[PDB]
Amino acid sequence: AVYRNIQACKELAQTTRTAYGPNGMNKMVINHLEKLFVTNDAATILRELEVQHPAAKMIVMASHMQEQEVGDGTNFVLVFAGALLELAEELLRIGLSVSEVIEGYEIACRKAHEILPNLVCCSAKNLRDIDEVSSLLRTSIMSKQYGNEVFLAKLIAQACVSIFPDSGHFNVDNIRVCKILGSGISSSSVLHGMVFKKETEGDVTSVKDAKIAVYAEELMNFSKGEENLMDAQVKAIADTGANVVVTGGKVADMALHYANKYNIMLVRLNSKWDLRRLCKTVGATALPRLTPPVLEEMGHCDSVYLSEVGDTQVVVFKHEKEDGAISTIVLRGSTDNLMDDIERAVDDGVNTFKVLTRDKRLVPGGGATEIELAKQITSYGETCPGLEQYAIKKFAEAFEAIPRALAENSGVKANEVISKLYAVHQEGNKNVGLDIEAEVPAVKDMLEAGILDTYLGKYWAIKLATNAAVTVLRVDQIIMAKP
Amino acid sequence: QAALAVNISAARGLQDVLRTNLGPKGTMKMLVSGAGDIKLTKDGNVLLHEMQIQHPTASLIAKVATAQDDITGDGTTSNVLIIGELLKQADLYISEGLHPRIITEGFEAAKEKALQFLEEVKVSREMDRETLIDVARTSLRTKVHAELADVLTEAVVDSILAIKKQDEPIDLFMIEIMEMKHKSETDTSLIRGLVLDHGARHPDMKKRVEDAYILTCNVSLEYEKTEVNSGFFYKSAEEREKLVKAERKFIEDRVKKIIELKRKVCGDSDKGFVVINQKGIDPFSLDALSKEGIVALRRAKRRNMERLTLACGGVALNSFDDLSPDCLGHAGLVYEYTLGEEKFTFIEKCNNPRSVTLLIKGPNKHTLTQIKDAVRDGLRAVKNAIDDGCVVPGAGAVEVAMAEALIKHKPSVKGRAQLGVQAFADALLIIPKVLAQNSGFDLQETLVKIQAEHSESGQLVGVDLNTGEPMVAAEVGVWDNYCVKKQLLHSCTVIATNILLVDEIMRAGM
Amino acid sequence: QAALAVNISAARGLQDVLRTNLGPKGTMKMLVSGAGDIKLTKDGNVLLHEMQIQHPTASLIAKVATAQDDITGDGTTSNVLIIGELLKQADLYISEGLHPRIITEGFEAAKEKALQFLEEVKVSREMDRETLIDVARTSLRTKVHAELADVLTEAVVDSILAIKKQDEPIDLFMIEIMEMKHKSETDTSLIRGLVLDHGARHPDMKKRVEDAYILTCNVSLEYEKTEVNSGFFYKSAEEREKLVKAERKFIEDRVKKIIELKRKVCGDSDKGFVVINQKGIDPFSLDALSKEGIVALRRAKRRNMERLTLACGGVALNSFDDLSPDCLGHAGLVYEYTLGEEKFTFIEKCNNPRSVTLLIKGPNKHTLTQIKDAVRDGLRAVKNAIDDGCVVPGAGAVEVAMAEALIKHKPSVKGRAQLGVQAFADALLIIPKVLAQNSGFDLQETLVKIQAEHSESGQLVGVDLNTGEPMVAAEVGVWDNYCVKKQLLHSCTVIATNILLVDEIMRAG
Ligand SMILES: Nc1ncnc2c1ncn2[C@@H]1O[C@H](COP(=O)(O)OP(=O)(O)O)[C@@H](O)[C@H]1O
Ligand SMILES: Nc1ncnc2c1ncn2[C@@H]1O[C@H](COP(=O)(O)OP(=O)(O)O)[C@@H](O)[C@H]1O
Ligand SMILES: Nc1ncnc2c1ncn2[C@@H]1O[C@H](COP(=O)(O)OP(=O)(O)O)[C@@H](O)[C@H]1O
Repeated sequence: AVYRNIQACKELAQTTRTAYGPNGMNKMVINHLEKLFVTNDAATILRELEVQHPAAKMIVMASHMQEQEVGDGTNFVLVFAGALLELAEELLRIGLSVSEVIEGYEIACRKAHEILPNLVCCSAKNLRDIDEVSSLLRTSIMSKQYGNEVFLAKLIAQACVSIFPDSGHFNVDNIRVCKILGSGISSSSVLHGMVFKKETEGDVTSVKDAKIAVYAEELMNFSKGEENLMDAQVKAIADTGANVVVTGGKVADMALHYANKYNIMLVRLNSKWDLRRLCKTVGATALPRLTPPVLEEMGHCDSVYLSEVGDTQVVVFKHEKEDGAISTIVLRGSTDNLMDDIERAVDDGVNTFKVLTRDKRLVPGGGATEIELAKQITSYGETCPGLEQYAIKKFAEAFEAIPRALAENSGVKANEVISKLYAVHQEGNKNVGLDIEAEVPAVKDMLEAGILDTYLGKYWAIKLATNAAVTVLRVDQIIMAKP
Repeated sequence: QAALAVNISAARGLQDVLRTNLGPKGTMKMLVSGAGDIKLTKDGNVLLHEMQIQHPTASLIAKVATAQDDITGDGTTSNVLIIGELLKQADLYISEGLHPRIITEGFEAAKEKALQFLEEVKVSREMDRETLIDVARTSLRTKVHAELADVLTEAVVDSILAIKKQDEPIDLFMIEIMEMKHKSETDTSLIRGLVLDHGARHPDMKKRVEDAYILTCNVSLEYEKTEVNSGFFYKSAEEREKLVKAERKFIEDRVKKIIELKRKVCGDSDKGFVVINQKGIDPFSLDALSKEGIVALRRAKRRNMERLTLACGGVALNSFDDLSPDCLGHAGLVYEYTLGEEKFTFIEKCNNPRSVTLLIKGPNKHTLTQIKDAVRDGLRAVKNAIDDGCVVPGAGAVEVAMAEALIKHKPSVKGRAQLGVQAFADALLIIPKVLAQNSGFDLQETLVKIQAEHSESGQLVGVDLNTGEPMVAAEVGVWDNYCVKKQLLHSCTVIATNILLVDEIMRAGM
Repeated sequence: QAALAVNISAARGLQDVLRTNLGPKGTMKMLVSGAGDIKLTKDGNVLLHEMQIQHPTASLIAKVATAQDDITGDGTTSNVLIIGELLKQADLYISEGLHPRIITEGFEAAKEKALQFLEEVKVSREMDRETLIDVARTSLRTKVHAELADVLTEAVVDSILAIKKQDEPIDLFMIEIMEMKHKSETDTSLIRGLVLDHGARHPDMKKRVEDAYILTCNVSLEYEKTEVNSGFFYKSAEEREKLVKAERKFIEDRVKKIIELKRKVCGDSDKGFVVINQKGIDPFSLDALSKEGIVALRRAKRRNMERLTLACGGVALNSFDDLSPDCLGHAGLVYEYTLGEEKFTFIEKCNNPRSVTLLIKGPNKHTLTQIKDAVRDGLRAVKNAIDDGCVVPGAGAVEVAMAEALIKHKPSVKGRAQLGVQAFADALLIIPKVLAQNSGFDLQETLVKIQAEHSESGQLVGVDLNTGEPMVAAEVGVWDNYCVKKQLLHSCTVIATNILLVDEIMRAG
């Protein structure tokens, strides 16, 4: 019952085999909440595509580890692992054992970790400039949202440069993205602090308060008593001194009058996820009752005011006296489906440089370093005696499936690409990757184009991918139990 | 006779199942729980005690590993393989017309000859650090990916030596197991003291204290009920909060003596104090003790308070009215390590805590629970090596040397009993045959190789899992416990007796 | 591997069929021809050569026993028993993953080791009356119903001893086997002379002749064609009678030519004359020769004329015009034997016949055919005993001693072939397991006692069928031939080598 596990993981790769690269195909994602989505992100497929075959889940948990400590290489987990087991079936057809093949991959993983630093050609300059971040973030824009290589390269760079001076404090949790209905990507902008699209309900312009609190005769008597009840609540807020009150629910017409009576800025936020962002930044939590005057659950902010950017009244929550490391990228888009696809490409770019906060090392992509890595591992496999030759030799051919995906997804023949990728590297022309062109099957230097991946990303992508192929091959039979 | 053939063919299938997961070259098996949890493991006891089997007969064999795990904790994989091959060989003799009872007496005679031969192979050498390293490597290899072999070998061995001295009887309760995420699998290490789950929640607590005194208590310092014969005599809601302070007055005064106990017991600088109260503490009470630099913990488990008495020495106090410095413990570098998810307190650097904690680190739960199985399986093998100083060479060296003895053994009980000895000898030889397939070598080449080795002195050869050559298991560092092999000769024969003694099968309401 | 499992279980079923007819205490098998013929026998050659089996794989094993019976003449039942057990034990290792090629190498080593073991235990005892009776007891006991043992034992022994002198090799054509009905089964004895089917039938013949000169002839004494340039031409029935007067001159004148030779060669009293002409004879020639004390026989077989030349010594004649005294023979007592219905000629007490007659007697047809094969199977067992000066002990005593030599034997060629020797050891021990069941005793308890028998000497131990204890086959008079076991181990290894090496079974038309 071993091949049934290989056929299970083989099918999971063929779905994301086409979503790889910039010319990859989109996916008709039907959400469980009676919603329709269209994208080409491989990470979102598995979240919705419920693969119940537990043999393939080991590859998914490896892809989930590709989200921790790194934010790229998800296709590497599914493609490289899926190609490893496809060729592993060719070995067992001859009559090889499972342990010798596992041990051969355990050795090849150590040989691959030593060749990758040799192929590190260039890296970042560590200047904290906008041209440095935008020029290198072109790799994150690839295969997540094509065509916006110019727009998002500078937009993402503007939010990270504000935090790079805070050495060792750059995080993806500090960059919260917002999206507003608009014409297109041209109306996008970048702002500091937390910016929310909802306008200010009150007529208060600016306030530097730190206290931010997030939340027939008888017929006319109780109707006016409610007006005294609401006034007593804003008076309770005035007793606390909170000039900025963030409302999670609905606001009465009389509350707008009392909010301006005591000079209290009143802001409404219907989105719960936007309210959760305030819990982790200023310290103010959302209380369920009608405005509890709890001075302990109020946050701390140096300045709060209303702004208008792109013809949209938006409230600003920045920190002038403190250091400040929060940035908000406000994108504009007419279609909510495609507008969210851009939101994911932004998170992919923020996390790419979050790993570059460590030792900055980059490797060219596009089939350049993967064949150079497969060319050197094959050299160790030819001279290394013993029965490990069949596993190490095929471990190099597993690296070939990735440029084969870049070839087929680009409409280019897969065999002609690898034949030319091996000829240029036989002559020593390193850093030569496949040129993205539907008509030109030729190749060129990717370093001259400005395509550079993360050295620290390929490490964990090759390790988690090979360890998953070991975990799936060690299990030769799946047996059900009833607790 | 056809009714007996069912139990034979029933365990034959269970033999083909648990034969591929023996040794490090063997395969793993998955446990599909159906609720959302997946487990990976090699130990046969885990594949049967928690698993439910299709056939009814094989379900009885599952209880053998349940009783076997309580004695030794290992070897359950090889127990079913000996049982599967015994009844496989016995079927060839019953097919000719022999009764099963005659074959059982043959095994009863082979048990003594095989058990008596065990006295010669075992070695009474002194167990030391270099000897147990050979033992831990033999067990943990079958539970990891050939990478955590040297990592966990040094942890399990040092955990045992640090909790047993002067021929003291050892116990497994002294070793606590902990798991943590957001780390790599090769970062497994040991802890001098005990890692606590719930820490302190206040910014004014000392992140790490080089030296602090411990105080064991079970008094809740939160807003508690009334202790004396009184009540809530009030007239409005504002007066209700006034008597809340009265129910807190008995609580607030008890915390003021804690500061007095700290000031009297080393109230000078370069000192510290750490409270280990199991019950909750109010944020106001923590605010009073945090000013003095007292790192007070709350919401701990009952198991840690019992271990805290052994590690720290502070005696549990039930009331602060009887607060005395006699029940004060002591700890070394008391700190709280910051991880990616939560914070956990450490009380390491104790002189003799009589309890260690093997801190396991892994990214996934199925990987974290797999190593948890390797710890308890690797620890008991070393527990059986020290409590029983006699150990034997693995690699099937005991089974092959025993099998060679049974062929050269005359009938000392009965005449036809020799046939069962011929079958019991061919059963023990399945261990080198099983490991030959998991290694990928020829099943027959491995057998005659280790069998062709003869000399005029002690010569116990074994299987080379990597090459297949006949290799000495004693020199390369492979050793097994005396009680493990002892139970195989008693479990496999007693169980195989009960299966062959079944004549007919009747449905009692099924 | 599946191509072997169909062939493996095909022999296992064939093992359970023929195991119940090994030895005397075993059962018999019936042969239903469908036309009306029914037969009973234990010899495996008849259960496989004349019988039709459903499986083609088992049909190939039938041709092995057919050729085995042509060489040694016995032991074909145990040949298939070892074959069925060789593949049974080979399947135990094939399930573990051993290729059949290495197992054949193990049988090749044990076959040569066991063949060397026969050279050590074989006994070159002198051939005489007392020793051959012990051998013929082994061959005929398994072909009868435990009553014709002592009866037929003396027959086959003295039959071969009569035709063996001057170091001449043995020939089976020197024995004329005849059958007689209307008598009991225990009356089977030996006839020194030759028995003829048809004899003289006339009242004027002598009942017995103490001494007579036998004249060999081949001349036709019935109505024949014209011997001169003429033919049969007539016009009526009366004219046809005149041609009888002419044609009979060629027959009647030849009767007197025998009378002229009678008065010439010993025409006095105390003498006799016997004509053994192969052709038919007219009654006028019988009456003419019967009065002269001349016994005229007719309707003899072609082979009987060949033996008749040896009995008396008279050379075969083809014409009475070429008659001479040189072709006259001589014999002793010549008489006629009387059965319930028919009568036969007996010319016993010959001078130098060099050809004996084993006269079989039985009341039924199906029972006479059972003894028909036991004679050919009994004569050939002792034939190999004298031609092969060495013999081996019976009672399955070779198998239990062979198991001791092969277990105490390591291959000097490779290691993995040692297991093929282990299988060949348990395959040879099936014979004491089979006979223990045919005797009605426990299968394994009989094997323990014969295997446990050991001593500091050369000890031959076998199987006792009457009690079940260890029996020394040399002390009880239980012996076999040396060529039987030699052909057994030489044959059974070749067939197991040819079948186990079959990788696939393709349907070729
Ligand atoms: N235009 C391009 N030129 C060269 N390589 C590309 C291009 N577009 C995508 N790639 C390759 O595709 C790989 C996957 O990119 P990305 O989508 O950011 O990660 P993931 O596939 O894990 O989401 C990168 O390693 C990169 O080398
Ligand atoms: N490479 C090896 N060399 C020698 N012996 C081995 C090897 N691998 C496994 N064994 C033997 O297999 C036996 C059982 O191991 P394991 O499966 O871990 O325990 P259990 O069978 O009780 O679950 C051990 O006693 C050990 O001697
Ligand atoms: N009464 C007996 N007890 C023990 N062994 C016997 C007995 N009769 C025959 N045998 C053995 O059985 C074998 C086969 O004998 P036989 O019947 O003559 O050949 P087959 O069985 O092939 O017809 C012989 O080798 C002989 O040693």
